Amino acid sequence: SGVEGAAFQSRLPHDRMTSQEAACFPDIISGPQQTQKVFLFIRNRTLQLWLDNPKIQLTFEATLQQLEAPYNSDTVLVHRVHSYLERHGLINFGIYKRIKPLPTKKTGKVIIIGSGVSGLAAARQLQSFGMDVTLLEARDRVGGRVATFRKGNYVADLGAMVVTGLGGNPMAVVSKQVNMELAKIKQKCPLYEANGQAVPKEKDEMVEQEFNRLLEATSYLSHQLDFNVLNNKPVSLGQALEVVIQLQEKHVKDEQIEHWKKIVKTQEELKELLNKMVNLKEKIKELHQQYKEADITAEFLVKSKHRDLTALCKEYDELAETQGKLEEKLQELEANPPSDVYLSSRDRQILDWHFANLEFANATPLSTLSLKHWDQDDDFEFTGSHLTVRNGYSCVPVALAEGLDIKLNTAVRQVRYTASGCEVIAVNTRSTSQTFIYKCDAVLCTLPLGVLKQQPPAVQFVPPLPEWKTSAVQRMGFGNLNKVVLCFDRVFWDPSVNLFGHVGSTTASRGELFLFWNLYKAPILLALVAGEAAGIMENISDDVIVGRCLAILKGIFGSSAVPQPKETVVSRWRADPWARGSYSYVAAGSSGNDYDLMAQPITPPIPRLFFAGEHTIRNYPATVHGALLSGLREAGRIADQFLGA
Ligand SMILES: [C]C1=C([C])[C]=C2C(=[C]1)N([C][C]([O])[C]([O])[C]([O])[C]OP([O])(=O)OP([O])(=O)O[C][C]1O[C](N3[C]=NC4=C3N=[C]N=C4[N])[C]([O])[C]1[O])C1=NC(=O)[N]C(=O)C1=N2[C]([C][C]=O)C1=C(O[C]C2=C(F)N=[C][C]=[C]2)C(F)=[C]C(F)=[C]1
Repeated sequence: SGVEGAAFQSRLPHDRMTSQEAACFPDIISGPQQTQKVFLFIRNRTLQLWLDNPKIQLTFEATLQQLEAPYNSDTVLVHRVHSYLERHGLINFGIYKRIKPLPTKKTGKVIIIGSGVSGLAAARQLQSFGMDVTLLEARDRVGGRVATFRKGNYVADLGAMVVTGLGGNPMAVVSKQVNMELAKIKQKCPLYEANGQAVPKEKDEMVEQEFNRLLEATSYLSHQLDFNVLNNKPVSLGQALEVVIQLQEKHVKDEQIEHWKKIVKTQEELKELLNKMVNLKEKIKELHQQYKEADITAEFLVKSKHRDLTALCKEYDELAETQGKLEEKLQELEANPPSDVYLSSRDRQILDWHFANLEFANATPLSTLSLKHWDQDDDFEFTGSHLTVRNGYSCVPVALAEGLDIKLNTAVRQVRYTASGCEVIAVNTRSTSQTFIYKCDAVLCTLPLGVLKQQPPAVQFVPPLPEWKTSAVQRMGFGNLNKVVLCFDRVFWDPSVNLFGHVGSTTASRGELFLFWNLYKAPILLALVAGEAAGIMENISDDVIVGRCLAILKGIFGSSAVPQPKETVVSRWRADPWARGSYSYVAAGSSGNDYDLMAQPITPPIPRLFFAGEHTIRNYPATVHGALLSGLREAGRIADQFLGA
């Protein structure tokens, strides 16, 4: 439905109030049910008005004007709802034409550290709320972990690049505002072994289904059997995976043993039976000779000896009858061995490709993920197909930058906060002699977790952060993932597939150049470096890593089909001092609760230091939309503090 759709698109239950809304509207929850239903219609319809046309600001007046009777009659309640939705960034977020021009007098000075998606989102909110906002950004560009390369006709994203489903996704609004060219991804993904041979369909499917089985089993171990702590250590996903593979191998070796035991027993029965038939032939040779050695006692001796001979012959025919039903049991046993091994060497390499794919998705070796909690955010996935940004994801943060006071090449080195306000100190990256001191009422830190983890610290906090916050920083995972961009003058791959796989030869190197994407109009290929390989590969020069790409591609399509690339680019997210990795993951011994701790502001009294970024939002970590939502959350929190809730 339409207004139900608006609630769903806002990640809200269309038919009940959230706890957050109960807090802000306690008179509604305690009042009659009828008024609660009126509240919900006001909320849903306001969201619908905004979502149907997010390119312009939705004002209170226009909300009142577009409500049908009787709802356009309860003006006070309508205003209460509009104000709440706006303050929480559920309407009038992103980039839109203002109806009310910006207030000329500001209220409060906010420094935003970082011009990534979270910092930009907060800046636009706070600027809309009438505050003085300045962004300090260490790079020479906006977007942070959204990073688009452009050269000639080539466009390619080195950081984020996928919009997951639009249903419920706030990026669906931003897409409409910015004109992102999104394109659905085709799901077919052929695999090629390290020799360039295609993985046959049956092997592709067999190994994939086993991957699904093993993984569901780790989840059963974790959430049914509570196998989460061992020898005082938290179990990792990698650890659980090794255990379930060990049990399959044990099972194969057992059925093999059971089968050899059946073989041996049948051989032993045949050995004995043949020995027994031997002795019955010997007995018949003896009677057949005493049958030729032969009166009334003789006429009766032949009758009796024929009776004896043909009875031993009937004994012998019944034993050769058992002899046949046994050596046919033997024949069919020798023809149906169970599997010699659980995974053939090739099967194992392909399976390591699926593990690598998972290390891509989580940006970290499987041996680091918390078994119990690595996918705690699964329940919040958006609906609809995933898409890629054909015109480059930088289109989003560049649009978010319009009108913001952004000082680029301004690297924060120290953050001071007291009960009287804050000071941020920064240097010019083109001249680290030049120093700047920014006083403000509040600091919003969107520094990546990797930068916060840096020892010795890149940015120093004064006073130092509390233990409950720093140990949360320490506990959380911060992964890595890299891309190689290959620009050619001709397309030699299958244009109708967006993905294809290179199966690495070893477990340790399973993440090396394992997945290739063709996602664009122009002849571009991205090859991913995941897992253990990601950090190690940063130490390889560009030309050499491209060469290894080219060798893989020449193996698959033929050496003469692969020309020299016209342009190449290589990400090194771990070595990037403004990233120090790609995005958080739930490390073994952490949990969603650490993401909640990260969002918590510090108070030295009133809060001064605030936190946003993908690492602060429990239900949507490690994503652009989660960063965005986190910026919206902190903008609401800061405005509630400094302008009143
Ligand atoms: C890195 C990365 C990559 C490579 C990729 C990706 C990613 C990443 N992701 C994530 C995102 O990006 C995040 O979440 C965001 O970004 C967040 O944000 P924030 O928070 O805001 O942060 P930043 O940006 O960084 O910002 C901050 C700032 O700050 C600054 N600084 C520093 N230092 C300093 C400063 N300033 C001053 N001072 C000082 N000292 C910096 O510089 C900055 O600026 C993502 N996401 C999403 O959503 N999407 C996507 O797409 C992504 N990605 C990925 C990963 C995983 O796997 C993903 C995916 O995949 C896709 C693909 C690719 F990528 N490639 C190829 C193919 C495909 C998917 F699918 C999904 C997802 F979810 C993810």
